[PDB]
Amino acid sequence: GLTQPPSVSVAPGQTARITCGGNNIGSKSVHWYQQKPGQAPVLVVYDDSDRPSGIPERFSGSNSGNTATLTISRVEAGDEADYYCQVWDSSSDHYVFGTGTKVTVLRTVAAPSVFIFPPSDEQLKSGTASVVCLLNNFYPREAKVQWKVDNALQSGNSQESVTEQDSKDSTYSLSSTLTLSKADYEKHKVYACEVTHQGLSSPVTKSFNR
Amino acid sequence: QVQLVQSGAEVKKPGASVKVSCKASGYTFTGYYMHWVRQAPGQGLEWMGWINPNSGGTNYAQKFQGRVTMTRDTSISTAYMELSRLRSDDTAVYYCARSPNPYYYDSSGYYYPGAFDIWGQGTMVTVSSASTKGPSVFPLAPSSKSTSGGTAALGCLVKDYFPEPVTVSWNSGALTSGVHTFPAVLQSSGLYSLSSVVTVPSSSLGTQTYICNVNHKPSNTKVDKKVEP
Ligand code: NA
Repeated sequence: GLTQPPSVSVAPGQTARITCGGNNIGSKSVHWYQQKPGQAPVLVVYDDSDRPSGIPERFSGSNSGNTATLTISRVEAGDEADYYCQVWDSSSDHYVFGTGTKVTVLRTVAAPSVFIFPPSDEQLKSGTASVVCLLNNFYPREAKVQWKVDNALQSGNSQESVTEQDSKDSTYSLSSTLTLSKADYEKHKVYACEVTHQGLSSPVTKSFNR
Repeated sequence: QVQLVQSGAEVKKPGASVKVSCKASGYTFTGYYMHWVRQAPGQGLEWMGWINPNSGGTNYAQKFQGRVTMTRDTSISTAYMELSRLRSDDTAVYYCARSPNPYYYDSSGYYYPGAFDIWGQGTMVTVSSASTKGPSVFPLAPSSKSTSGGTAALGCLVKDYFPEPVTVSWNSGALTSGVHTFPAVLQSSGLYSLSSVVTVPSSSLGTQTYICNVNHKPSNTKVDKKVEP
């Protein structure tokens, strides 16, 4: 119910500023929560500007008019998280959370290490074939993974998932799974994933000839 | 110190109900309000309501009134949240979180709007008509196609299970560094699939054994799979 920018990007050492928009929000107490991937939210700032014990002085807050602001000075990789502002609304007796802001920490571009895995014989025996393409520790997030079977582009038969920014080196990893029936898998010989990324001077292909 | 520990993951059919517990330890249970906040996968935080553990009084968010019930057991310092008539969009992680009540309890008719300074680990609740299913675990064998400059990649494919979550460890927890366990994706079959990978030195691929340990509690499925080159 409170307005936050979906994303804020900042280089290490720079200052990140996350805004929390709400009509006359300055007349309310604003609290801020940090939620790292896969973890519970952690209180970082309460009552506009007060900090719980254990939270670094790099975190500061302000609130006036129609904008509250969480300021993170000297941003580092450990600051990668979603940040939620919060307010108690006396007029409605509800706690209201902001829509959340993901802080991404910039770093130097890093090309993915590409690996490829054929399906196991045990899975093959069950009548399906899954082949996996792994892109390890790359930056930035934007990457293109194309499956090729006997040089032919595949569509609709693959899914991928990407990890959030690593808390130490600010990189991502990606896993793409190509799935066919064992019958369709046996019709063809060459299985390849072709990855495109900023850290790659040109696209790179990993393959196996079955 | 001070922590909030919630119960394990739950699977329910639509129309059914679910009850999550939240055990408090390290402080005076009746001293702090206990809130419930949920979060749908990839979405924001949504406040459900609070209970005053001392009086038992409650305040439910409008969206859940007539559907949610918050209770407590002071003797074991545990708070409870029950959501009835579940629908698929109730699928979320459910957190408990405390807020200070300096007026505990020489006052009434007044709520102190404190911050949520301590949160539980969260409880995943899936609401679906689909059947609970244990995963098949297949090895992701290391090879020359998975080596780079002295390091090799291997892993496990945890396929066709329902519902979330599964836990994956390596060598019974001994191996932790260089592990990437990816977010599960929902397949067109309605079943989840996930991969866990580990980057290890290639020189050890002959002299070291790697086993992934998969535990899918909702189906009581425990699988150990040896990953061989
Ligand atoms: Na539970």
